[PDB]
Amino acid sequence: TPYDYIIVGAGPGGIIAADRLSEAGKKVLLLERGGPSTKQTGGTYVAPWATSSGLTKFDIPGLFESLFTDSNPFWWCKDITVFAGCLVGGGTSVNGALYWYPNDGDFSSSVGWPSSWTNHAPYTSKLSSRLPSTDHPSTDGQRYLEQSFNVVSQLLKGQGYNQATINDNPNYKDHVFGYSAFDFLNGKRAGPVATYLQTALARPNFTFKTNVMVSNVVRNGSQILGVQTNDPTLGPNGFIPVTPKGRVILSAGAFGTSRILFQSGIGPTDMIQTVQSNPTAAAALPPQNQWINLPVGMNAQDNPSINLVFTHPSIDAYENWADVWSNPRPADAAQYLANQSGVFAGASPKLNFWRAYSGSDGFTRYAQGTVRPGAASVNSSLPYNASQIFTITVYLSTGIQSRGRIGIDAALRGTVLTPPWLVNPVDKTVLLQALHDVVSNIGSIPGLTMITPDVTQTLEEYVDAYDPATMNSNHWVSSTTIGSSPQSAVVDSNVKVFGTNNLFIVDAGIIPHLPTGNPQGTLMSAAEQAAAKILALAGGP
Ligand SMILES: Cc1cc2c(nc3c(=O)[nH]c(=O)nc-3n2C[C@H](O)[C@H](O)[C@H](O)COP(=O)(O)OP(=O)(O)OC[C@H]2O[C@@H](n3cnc4c(N)ncnc43)[C@H](O)[C@@H]2O)c(O)c1C
Ligand SMILES: O=C1N[C@H](CO)[C@@H](O[C@@H]2O[C@H](CO)[C@@H](O)[C@H](O)[C@H]2O)[C@H](O)[C@H]1O
Ligand SMILES: *[C@@H]1O[C@H](CO)[C@@H](O)[C@H](O)[C@H]1NC(C)=O
Ligand SMILES: *[C@@H]1O[C@H](CO)[C@@H](O)[C@H](O)[C@H]1NC(C)=O
Ligand SMILES: *[C@@H]1O[C@H](CO)[C@@H](O)[C@H](O)[C@H]1NC(C)=O
Repeated sequence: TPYDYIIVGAGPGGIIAADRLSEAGKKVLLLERGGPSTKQTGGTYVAPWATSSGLTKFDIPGLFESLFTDSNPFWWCKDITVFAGCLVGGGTSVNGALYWYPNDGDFSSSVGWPSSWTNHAPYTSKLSSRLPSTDHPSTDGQRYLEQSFNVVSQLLKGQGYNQATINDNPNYKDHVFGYSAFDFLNGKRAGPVATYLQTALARPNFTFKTNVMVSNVVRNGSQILGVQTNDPTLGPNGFIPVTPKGRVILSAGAFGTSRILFQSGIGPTDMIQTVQSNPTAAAALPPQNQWINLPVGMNAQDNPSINLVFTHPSIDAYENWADVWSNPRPADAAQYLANQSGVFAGASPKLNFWRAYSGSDGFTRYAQGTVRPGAASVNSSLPYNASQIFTITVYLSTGIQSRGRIGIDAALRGTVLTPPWLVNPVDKTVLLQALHDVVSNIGSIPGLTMITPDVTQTLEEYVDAYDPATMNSNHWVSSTTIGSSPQSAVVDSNVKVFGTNNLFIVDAGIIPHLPTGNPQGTLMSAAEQAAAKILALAGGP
């Protein structure tokens, strides 16, 4: 059975592409290597307390932190060394869900977008019609567990910040703070799974298959003939063809897509040779003379981040989220079960803030804070009251110059070959300035104490002793960046892979630089735009 589009990976990129292309009347197959996530996808991983609702760990926002503390987390991709979601929805089924509409600079030709992409408004608007921002996700309109917001707002107001409803004016971020915004609906996780996927699934020309892994595309030189999967019931020895004018879209995530390309003889020679080292994978490669040399996995960017941990007597650390699955506070559980209001209708973040920093190298960089009750890690030589802890996670985003590298190892695992954090010295300088500014007026808030790093350790000492791996912000972008030439990019303005007739990419890898805030809003706007460019590209099905 041939398809006009075969879309690999049911993450945000893939699902949006699948919806839009299927909406246009094209015969579309979406493939996903993992299984069900939320209730409506057939998921059954439900907390004891939540049983009657059928709402799973992925459905309930307040269960977010428990995605990291489960004894048996089947949702993480098992062959990637850093967090990636491998289930229906990808990262959007397991993420914090912080949702910021992209601003103009996020789509600027100055950060590497082609000119033809800079007018993101029509696409961003269109995104907002499917996934409206909310900073009060509880179905009663009220906000809950806000003590950390209240504390840090006072800190920030002393630093000259102003509060805003963040998504009302995306272009205005400097010295702004506000309640955390999410793409939730009816007090539950929503995202593309609850929207774009549902309108797709209603169409006779859309087919969705889960538990199917794509190893590689099959190609005759520049012409992609289809995909190779591990499911022999879908075609000869698992091969699924495209129609004659058909196209393959890769949306398997920064590590997923890069791996599929390497396994298809597309990417840096060192990576393809790594594939060739596995005799089985070697047999599926094109001959070496047809290998396409592109910077796949190069230019990898992720936010540097540093966690700062504090106590304040007004804080409610919510048992450090340790009990939300097996033994939640009865009133909170009851309230959520009844109508999906209360604590459980939001994830852990409560406050977000941003600040612009001039760069000695000419690049203006943005710092971002994400404030939540509780803390993953505490290193204090002094006693502290664990019921009073909260975290300020400080990131750099817009403007940073650091780049790393992702790829595969000899076992064909997606891995960080070169850590992308603080490669550029001016990025580190600005990060330390950003940290110093956050805590500059800590003494002006009575009872506010920084417990990691404690009083014995300076911010400079802390950053230098910090495990780089722990700086991972799960915001991988640019590993198959959009651009103008195969000398520095992997896809062109129509998100087509250089050197191919009909291979495309719609996932975070195409984004040329981190956006100002957490990236899923930027990605989803980009996916809308990508789908339009693909439909408008002549010679398609
Ligand atoms: C991992 C993670 C990510 C977070 C998180 N938090 C936020 C947040 O709060 N807000 C935000 O903006 N971004 C957040 N991010 C980032 C955001 O979720 C990601 O940037 C975003 O989901 C990336 O979308 P992509 O389309 O590039 O890729 P995904 O990994 O989401 O999806 C790929 C999918 O394809 C699949 N797939 C992969 N390889 C495949 C193969 N070979 N065959 C078939 N399917 C495959 C997957 O199983 C998966 O479903 C976070 O808490 C975690 C733990
Ligand atoms: O965009 C994001 N948003 C979410 C929400 O801010 C972050 O969640 C954090 O993710 C960390 C893991 O990366 C956890 O250890 C930590 O407890 C958790 O709060 C996540 O790291 C980040 O990628
Ligand atoms: C590759 O495709 C070209 C052009 O369609 C064709 O001439 C050739 O026979 C194909 N090669 C193989 C091995 O099928
Ligand atoms: C810990 O902090 C909480 C909230 O401030 C307070 O209720 C509790 O009594 C504190 N415990 C101790 C040891 O004082
Ligand atoms: C943990 O804190 C101690 C002081 O309490 C400090 O000397 C040590 O370096 C810290 N560890 C790290 C890795 O930052």
